[PDB]
Amino acid sequence: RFPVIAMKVKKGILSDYLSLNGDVDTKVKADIFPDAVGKITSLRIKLGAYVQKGQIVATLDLKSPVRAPISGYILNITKKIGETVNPQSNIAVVGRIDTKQILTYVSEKYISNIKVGNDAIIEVGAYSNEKFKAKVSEISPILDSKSRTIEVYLTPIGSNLDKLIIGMFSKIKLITKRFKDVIKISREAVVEREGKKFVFKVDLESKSVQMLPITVLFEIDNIVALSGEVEENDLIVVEGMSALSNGSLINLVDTKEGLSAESNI
Repeated sequence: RFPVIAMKVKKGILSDYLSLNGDVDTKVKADIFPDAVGKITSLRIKLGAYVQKGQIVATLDLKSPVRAPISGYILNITKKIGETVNPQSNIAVVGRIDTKQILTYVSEKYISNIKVGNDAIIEVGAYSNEKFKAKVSEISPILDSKSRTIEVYLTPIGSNLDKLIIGMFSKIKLITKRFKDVIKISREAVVEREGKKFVFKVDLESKSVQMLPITVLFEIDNIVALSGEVEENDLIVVEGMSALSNGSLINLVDTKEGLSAESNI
């Protein structure tokens, strides 16, 4: 009797994705330029300060005033008290925190299957408090020829968006396909014999296994989504499978829970 561990298998969702990089940006924002030439006497702003359209944010040389062109928060200050500046010199950036946007550049071969409304995950770190849901908002019409990329825009949704701060780098996982209501199982359950693929199903009464042919629909992160003669709640060997054949007698050392029915991502 060969020792095996079996999974009580569940139907669920396995999802494919495209791995991108992007930046948290905002739709509504503006550069702050002076209205005359001269030197900076005072800066009446710090990062994070809220300012109103018209408000005086700095002072130049008489004293001349630099005003905010829109209402919002100060995102960056690119200028030092003491520096000389002119009407095309960027002193600081103002933007709204309620029009957040993720910008990314997708290579052309991937564009035709991306659609407004597609789901994405936005990641700034490894833990779930550092990940955020998003939807594709806009595909630019522009193809940049040198980079062979098209800009795609995502809008974050859901909770705790305070932690998606403007300016941040993010990894993006854009969902491209969902295989739904499929048996999911650890990949090592699948065994390749004579150019085909099988799993071993345990019969509890006879303490044996039956070798069932399967088709692997998709796999990622060591997880197979499969079709074939396998049903919810079948016991399928996930350790010891290499030593088995059809009808092999076994010893069920243990039974693991089925992989979650919810999406890998």
